[PDB]
Amino acid sequence: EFKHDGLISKPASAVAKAADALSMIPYIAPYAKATSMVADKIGKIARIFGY
Amino acid sequence: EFKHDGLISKPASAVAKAADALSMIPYIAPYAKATSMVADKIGKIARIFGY
Amino acid sequence: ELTIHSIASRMTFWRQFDWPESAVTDTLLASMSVQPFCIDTVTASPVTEIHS
Amino acid sequence: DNSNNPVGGNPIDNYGTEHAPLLKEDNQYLVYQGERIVSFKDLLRRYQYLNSYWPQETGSGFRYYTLDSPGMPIYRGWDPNGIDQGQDSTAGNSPYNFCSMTLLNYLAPAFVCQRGSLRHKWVTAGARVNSTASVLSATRHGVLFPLPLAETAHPLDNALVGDRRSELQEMQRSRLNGTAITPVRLNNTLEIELPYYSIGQRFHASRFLDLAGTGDTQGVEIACEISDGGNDANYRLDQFVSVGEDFTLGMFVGAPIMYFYNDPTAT
Amino acid sequence: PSANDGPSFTTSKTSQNTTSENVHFVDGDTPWTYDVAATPDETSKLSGFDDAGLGEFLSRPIKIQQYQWTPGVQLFQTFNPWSDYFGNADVLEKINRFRNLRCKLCLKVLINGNSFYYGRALLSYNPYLRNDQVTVNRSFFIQDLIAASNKPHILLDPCSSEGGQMCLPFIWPENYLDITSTGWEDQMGECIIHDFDVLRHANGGTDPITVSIFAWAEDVSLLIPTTVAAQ
Amino acid sequence: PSANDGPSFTTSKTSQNTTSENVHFVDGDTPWTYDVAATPDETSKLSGFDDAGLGEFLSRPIKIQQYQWTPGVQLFQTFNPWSDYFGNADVLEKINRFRNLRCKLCLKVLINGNSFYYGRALLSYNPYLRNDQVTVNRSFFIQDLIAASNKPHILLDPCSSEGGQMCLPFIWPENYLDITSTGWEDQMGECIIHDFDVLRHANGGTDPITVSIFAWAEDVSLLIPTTVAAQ
Repeated sequence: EFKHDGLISKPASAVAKAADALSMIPYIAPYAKATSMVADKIGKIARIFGY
Repeated sequence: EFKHDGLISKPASAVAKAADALSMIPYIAPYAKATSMVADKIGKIARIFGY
Repeated sequence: ELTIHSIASRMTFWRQFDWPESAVTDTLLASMSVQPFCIDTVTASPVTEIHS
Repeated sequence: DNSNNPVGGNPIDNYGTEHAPLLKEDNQYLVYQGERIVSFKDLLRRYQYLNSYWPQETGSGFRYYTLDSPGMPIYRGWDPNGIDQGQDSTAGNSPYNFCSMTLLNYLAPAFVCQRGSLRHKWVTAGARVNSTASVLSATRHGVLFPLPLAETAHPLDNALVGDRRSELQEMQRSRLNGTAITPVRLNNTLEIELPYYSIGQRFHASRFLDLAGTGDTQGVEIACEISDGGNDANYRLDQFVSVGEDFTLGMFVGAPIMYFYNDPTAT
Repeated sequence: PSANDGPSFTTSKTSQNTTSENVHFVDGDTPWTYDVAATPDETSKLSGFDDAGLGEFLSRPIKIQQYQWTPGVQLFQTFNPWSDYFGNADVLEKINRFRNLRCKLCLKVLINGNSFYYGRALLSYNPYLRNDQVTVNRSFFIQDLIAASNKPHILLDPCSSEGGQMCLPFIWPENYLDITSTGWEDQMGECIIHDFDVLRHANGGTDPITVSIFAWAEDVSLLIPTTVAAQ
Repeated sequence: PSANDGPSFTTSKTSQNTTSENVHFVDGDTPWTYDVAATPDETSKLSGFDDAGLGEFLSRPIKIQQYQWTPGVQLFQTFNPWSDYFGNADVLEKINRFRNLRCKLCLKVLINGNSFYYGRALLSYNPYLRNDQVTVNRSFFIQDLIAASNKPHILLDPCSSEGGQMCLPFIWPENYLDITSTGWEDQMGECIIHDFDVLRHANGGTDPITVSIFAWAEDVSLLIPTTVAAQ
């Protein structure tokens, strides 16, 4: 979400060995925003889908 | 009040699902300022009324 | 009193019409549009007052 | 027996023992690429140069250049309503946009619906005269009437101060809509974002190509002071477009018909 | 389910038997189905407007009659509520491709009056009237108010300016009378307003007053579809 | 209750507020009521005929299109299911004094075929098409089947002679599109039948076969009454 220095705490671009869940579909909750949502509600690696 | 990075901790603009108390009237204590007051004394969502 | 709903919820006189003796069943007395902008104008050739 | 399936699908024995073996290579992007690109919504948030605009082409004297542009970037090719004019195949002339083909312009006519905020940057490169202290300003239009892409100059060098103020009040910068200003001598970059306000609209037509002749409901007016002296003839504005964070596209109904050609000679 | 479809859509094989509101399809084989997986949300339909629907269309009141008493002149009027309600142009588009009706037509009388007007009128209802060689419908006699006061009646006055609502039951020897046939609602009971003397006024006012008659069908059983235009 | 009434009838005083299906009556005083106490029995209404009612009228299928393949000739057809269903004469009497519609128009394709006929056609659906300056609707090109195979589509053949049912969701930027306005259903998605080559036959038979397209609205929300004739 809107947090101070959020790029440091991401895996942010890449391999991140447990980030080989590219074959998983993102689930969007029925009124989910992009910011304070599914990037924390799916998992740690939901930031490679753009969230 | 005068705090460091206060815009991050607001819901600040919008839906904020529990912020559908727009039908509530703001109560102003008998010598209440706007800054260190009713935005913390009414509730979390008293910042959509401008406080 | 700077809430929008505190200003807008005030019941304010808007207009006035009449109901004649010659009115019969199914006679229209007034028709009005359901919207916020209920104003009334007073023209007097240079000026045009808008009472809202 | 799966024999008229609209999506097909009946796997017959192919030439591999191991099914989909490149998903089991976890450390593949530690060797070759350094990164993996999975979604377009991540890649749509890179800014890309759209188009440049020269303020000393509209008025005369010292004036205030204003440009009504859509929030969504205009499209790249031979418009019937283009802002420029190119030499076509019949050795004549036709309207043409000399803008770039962004990823947003590529992806949007393949989807039905479109909703979201859109981000712009205005860069103000070129040359300039030493006697400038102008302010570059972006201000949004209403969501009832989409204005087309247009250019206007407001003169500020009149003898009357009131007839200068009446020109500053013909501008969208003077209105209650959202305004961002900056000084060109100190920052020269706006970095604005147009929100998605609407008259009860859940989305709009993502397959609408005529943005330069109609506009959309996220238009913005960009305003900058200009003088008629030389070395301001090279003063321009560069538009970089990207995509806000509440942006989404609808259902995919297939790629459009595409066309491949280089830019013609501008006439 | 399976076989090369994504999260946005679904390809399936539905049943051989397809029923949708009086049309059956007995298919020779299971067809294919492409669903675009479109579930809308709440705040996309207006809530609270289930009162005036299409199924309960015949329960909507229409003003079948309007009359005016003037001081010095009587009301002697005769109308058929079944032929006034179901002779409307807008209900006849809704009872159009049906055959059986079986309603119960409740009516209502509104009179505005004043404390200075006086006099009284009787509104009576004749129930069946098919092979009815009695219960005359003629000009005004004061002795037609004795036979009409045993029928379902209401008393309407301007002084208290009140009252008036009857239920008008179905009574008919068959159940589910036809809508196609000619004059299918005419011989099912009719109302007559007799006046006892004359409308009067105590200050010599001569303004007319209005007697309005509304009607609507209560428990409709409209159920067999046909291709014939319903009269 | 009391006051001189018998077992056959009832005189009462009902409420001042009378509601019956979008008409309210706020009466100045409690009116009088004459009930004839008519309760019918069972075996006076047909039971089991609640399937084709008036409220679910728009769920009734109508045959919007019919075509015939002949061996040697292709099917390239273009139709608008929303403009074919709601352009009917009989549904336009039922959506007549309403304003808001919001349906979901599910259609069905029936093809009879034979084991000797072969060939295949693609029926595709374009969802919204309001400010759509792409997705051409022109003469037949074989390269228009690549763009049309990503839209909601069904494959129809005569050999197995099967398949065909899509759901066609509402998709529209407003909720509850108007019925009064002109061309209110035209720009809401249309179907095109392309043919891949040509209908063929293996014994040299030249008889045509029929492709029938039915359509009906699924979850109707028809709710605001008005006096304007619905186009």
